[PDB]
Amino acid sequence: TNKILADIYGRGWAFPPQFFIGERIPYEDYSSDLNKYLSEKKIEAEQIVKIQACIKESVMCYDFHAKITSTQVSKQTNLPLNILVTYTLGDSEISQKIQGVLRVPPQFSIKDNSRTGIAIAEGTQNVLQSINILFLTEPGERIMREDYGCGLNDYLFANISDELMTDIQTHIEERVLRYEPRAEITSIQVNQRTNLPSTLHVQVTYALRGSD
Amino acid sequence: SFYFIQENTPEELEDIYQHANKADGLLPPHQAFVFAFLKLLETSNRLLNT
Amino acid sequence: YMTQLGRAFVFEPNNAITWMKFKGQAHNWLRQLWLKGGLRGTQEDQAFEVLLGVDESMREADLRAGKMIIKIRLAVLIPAEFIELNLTFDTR
Amino acid sequence: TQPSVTITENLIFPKQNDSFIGIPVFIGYTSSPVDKTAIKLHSLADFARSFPESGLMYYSVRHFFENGGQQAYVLSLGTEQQLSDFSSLITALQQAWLAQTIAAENDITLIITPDVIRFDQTEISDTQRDLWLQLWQSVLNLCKSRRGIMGLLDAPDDPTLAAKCLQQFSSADRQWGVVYWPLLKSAYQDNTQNPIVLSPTAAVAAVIQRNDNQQGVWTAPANIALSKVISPVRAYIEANALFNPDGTSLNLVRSFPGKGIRIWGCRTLENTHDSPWSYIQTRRLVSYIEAYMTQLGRAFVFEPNNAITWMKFKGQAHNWLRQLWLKGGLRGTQEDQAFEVLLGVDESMREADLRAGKMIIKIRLAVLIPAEFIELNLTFDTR
Amino acid sequence: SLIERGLSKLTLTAFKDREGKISVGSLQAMYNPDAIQLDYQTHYQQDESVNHTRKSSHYVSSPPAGLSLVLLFDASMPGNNIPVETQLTTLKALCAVDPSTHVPHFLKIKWGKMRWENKSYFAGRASGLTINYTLFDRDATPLRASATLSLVADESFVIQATEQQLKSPPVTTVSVTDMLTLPLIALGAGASLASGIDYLSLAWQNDLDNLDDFTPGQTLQAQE
Amino acid sequence: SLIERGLSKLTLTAFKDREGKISVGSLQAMYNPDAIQLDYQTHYQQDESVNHTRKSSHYVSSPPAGLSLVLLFDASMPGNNIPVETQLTTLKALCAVDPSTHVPHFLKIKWGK
Amino acid sequence: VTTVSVTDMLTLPLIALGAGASLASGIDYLSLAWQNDLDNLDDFTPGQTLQAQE
Repeated sequence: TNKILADIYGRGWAFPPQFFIGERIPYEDYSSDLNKYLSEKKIEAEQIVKIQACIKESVMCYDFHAKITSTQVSKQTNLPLNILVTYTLGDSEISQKIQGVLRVPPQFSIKDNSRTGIAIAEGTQNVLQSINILFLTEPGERIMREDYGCGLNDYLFANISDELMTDIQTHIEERVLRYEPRAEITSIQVNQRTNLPSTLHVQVTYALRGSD
Repeated sequence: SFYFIQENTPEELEDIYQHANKADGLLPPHQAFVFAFLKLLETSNRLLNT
Repeated sequence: YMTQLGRAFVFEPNNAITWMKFKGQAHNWLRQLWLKGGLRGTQEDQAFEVLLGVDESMREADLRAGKMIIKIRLAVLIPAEFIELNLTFDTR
Repeated sequence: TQPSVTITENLIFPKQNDSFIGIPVFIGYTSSPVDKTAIKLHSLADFARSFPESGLMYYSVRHFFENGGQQAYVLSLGTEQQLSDFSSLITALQQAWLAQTIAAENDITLIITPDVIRFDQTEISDTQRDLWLQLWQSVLNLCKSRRGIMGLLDAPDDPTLAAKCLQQFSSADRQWGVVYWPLLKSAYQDNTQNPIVLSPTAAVAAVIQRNDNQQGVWTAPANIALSKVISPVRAYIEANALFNPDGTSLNLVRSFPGKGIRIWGCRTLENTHDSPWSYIQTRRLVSYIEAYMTQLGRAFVFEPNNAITWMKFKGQAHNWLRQLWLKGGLRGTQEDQAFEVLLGVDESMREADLRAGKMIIKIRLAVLIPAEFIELNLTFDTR
Repeated sequence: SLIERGLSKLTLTAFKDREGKISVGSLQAMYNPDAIQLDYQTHYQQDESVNHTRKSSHYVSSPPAGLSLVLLFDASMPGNNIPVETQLTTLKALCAVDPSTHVPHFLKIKWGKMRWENKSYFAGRASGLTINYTLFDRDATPLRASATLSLVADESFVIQATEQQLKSPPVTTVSVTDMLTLPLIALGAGASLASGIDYLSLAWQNDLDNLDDFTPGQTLQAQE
Repeated sequence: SLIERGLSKLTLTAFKDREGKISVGSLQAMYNPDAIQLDYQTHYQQDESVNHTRKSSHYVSSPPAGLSLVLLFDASMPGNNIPVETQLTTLKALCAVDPSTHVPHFLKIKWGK
Repeated sequence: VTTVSVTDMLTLPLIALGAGASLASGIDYLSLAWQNDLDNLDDFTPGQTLQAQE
């Protein structure tokens, strides 16, 4: 269901920006086809299709656009197996390689730090992160976008009173309506902390567009 | 190794940049960021060359 | 203000009638300030209290010494220095 | 660290002053050990503050709060490592400090035991039937610790075993017991992505608490759709022996096409045909009336026992009852038909009672009957 | 109240544009109005047919909502030191024609916790302003005056667009429960959609293998 | 009455369509109105003839029937805990223009017998 | 013609908004830069004055 939500609400960079570089592949270790190795080691031919199905399923969870083209065995693991998987993304010509561990039902595991790129937010997390960025941005900070932002700094140092709590609640409602069409605010709660009398805690509950 | 993933060369990335169709929307986002920036600088380069 | 109001009662007779004159006006003024948002409290007794009497705030020794003691309690407002927002998903 | 606006993941827990007629208590093994007191919860956040978010108790409480619940109590019998079998749970529910803790708390009105679902139910032997009969009696004994408390009960998963339990159950506490069937497949998923099976009593308690403020304590809490429920464990076609119009019966939980999963019963365990406590809403309405008269009566303790005092009670009691009658809470087209209050030196008492220090008030009530069956007879107009 | 008991005062704010990006000025009423009237009207036209005996009427454009207030200004009693002329000058300047846009300003009315039909403000433009002077000083300084103010609603286009796509989303999502059929799912999912949905279209969008290819607890989607 | 003496309350329900197949919401009045008015009108056009002295008029389209109510909302007296703003917001939203059909909702008024 | 004063942490789009508020048709950051003969989009210092025409 996470795929369905991601397609409906979109996906993009995660906030705050994060970067990863995957571990280097020791290419001088994988020079033996997986199927030929399995057949040579007198493995069952009914096992092989189960083995390949396990590889395809595990890769699909890792990246559902993948299309497996090659499979190789590490020469330092001759019956815990280390596998280098080669795949192409969709119908593109771009090819990528990924390490994996196969255990003989067969089990296939992926190396942990194998992805290089950015962190992405999908579906519900994208909308939740979107509202969070709005609260932390004040108008006039964005270049050429001098109106985007919530603008809660204007209510600091004001006396904590029913007037201030009402103003904060209504201000949040108006700005989210203007700058976040994918979310619907259902309730806003403003309370004063007992241990810190000078701080206000705001509880905001949101629902997704067309969720029900 | 972050801008060029694994066994990627500038020759390969340049080919993808010239032909946007051969990625069909599956290029990694950070490399698409680089391609977008290179498109921005094309206008400045064109003005200078006059 | 209470200093200015108190000055009008110096060298006055130290009896119960004088105390009521001060207590009535002091209660009047503080209440007006409370209704303007200058004091914290949803009830009048929470915002302020004025005590002035021969046994509420003084003793017979204090009257002999020529003193007049008024007890005043106040509740003040707190500024909003920090605002924290916690955003959660509606479980529906 | 200057004053600023910031984003936090913390939570605040302000005091709540709201009140409800029906407040359940969850009695069972929790994730972490606690003391012998009952913890009051105002939301799911309070539960996470005291216990880790795992185990059967967590999901039962979560199911309560997502079905419209607002206030609940949790009573822990120990850590989850002490779960052994069904008979041990029955022994744990029979402990002595449970009654004192429940009685000391005046907010508790319903009793729920979520841990009855854990154990195996693959044998339909008479030993299991006796075990189930013991469990119902143990819960009902907890309800007797204070007037007004009723226990929401589970039933054996196998319909044949459940029908056996209903016929052979014997107790004088039937009017305080309500049973629901079958188990429900909740919308929550565990680590293996399998749906979590929960007892219906957790969701019914939220419905009962919600229904009191919306419709009234005199309105049957049946025919209401549940939330976060995928499907009942067994279909409605397996429960044709669980409803007896002249005997013990269950309250079925059933799904309808386009109507979702709804409660389909309002009866208690009272099997007597002429008994007045055959329905849950009737038993709750009278206890709600009893609770008010208890509160009103307390104001006249240690007061002079004369005619003036009796008029003060009779005037106010007559005043409150008529206001309930005009709201549709009592049956009758005339005021004298709906209720009557008697209090006097010869109407309800004797001079001996006055000397003993007693004050006796007689109250009569007329209640409404739910519409369980509708029959339509169709005839041709002879014209 | 919850914390204090201060008296909230009505406020009038003026903007050059519809979206409220360019503030012009503001005025806080020195006396709150004791009554506020909101008016909604909507017109229908009856359907005339030569072959149908049906009785029906179809909707025609509804006039914008109206608001009415009366404000009192005084400069005679103790504590009222702000001149009446200054307040009346400010009030008219906010309701007047802007020299830059050549159209009257866009106004916002705010008063405490009062909600003007689901919003904390009434967005609109002035349609009438009557000022009655009733008391003067010896030098003709006005001491008492009452202003009758009436506005007509004129909301922002961005808020209208967001609220439109919220109650009528382009894509809706439904959860499958027990004993549900595909036509029933389409009715529930298609209720929010502008044009509804049919059971065949719903099946195609979800890539169902057949008309019963779903299980309880599954989620389905429906587009326009 | 025949069984009990409960006070029936006037109810207002909204629908998107004319046949009432898609419910939108409902609102139960906290105070029943003390008066209800129903208005019926129908128009006729006189017949003019150059050779007939008959006096007659023929029926022209009649305007639809009208109904009028006055509802009171209070939140100051004891026992009135539902806020006035919430009730008024619900009442207008039932009478407003539906964002999907671009026409005002279809309403149903029921009150007891 | 309107005149504006440059304060701390101001950007050219921010200056154009403040200067262009009083103007009938507003002003864009490129037009404002061209009218003031700025060498670049950040070629101003606090305390300096800028002008904006129609």
